[PDB]
Amino acid sequence: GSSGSSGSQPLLDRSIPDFTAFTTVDDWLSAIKMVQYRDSFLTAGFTSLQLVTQMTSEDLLRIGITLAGHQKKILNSIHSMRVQISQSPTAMASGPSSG
Repeated sequence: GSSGSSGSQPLLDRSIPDFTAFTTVDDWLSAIKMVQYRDSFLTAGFTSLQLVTQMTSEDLLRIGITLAGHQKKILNSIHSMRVQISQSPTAMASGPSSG
């Protein structure tokens, strides 16, 4: 038939959510519509976002999350999380002996 016409390309997200408005996995996931994986992280051992901030796409496939379309959202959040919360700056630096 003659339906399904779009006169515009897929733009990006200009509006950014509040990364500094979380506290727990159940809450965080619920803020990204990914609450469905609230048990995947819980049982996996990741009860605090502080532990998820140091995770990766691999960890998602380890707990069960194997949806490329879903991981795109999680990682997109985790990356911004570690940056905002959890102060984990560079470690391996400076001279071999200083103090």
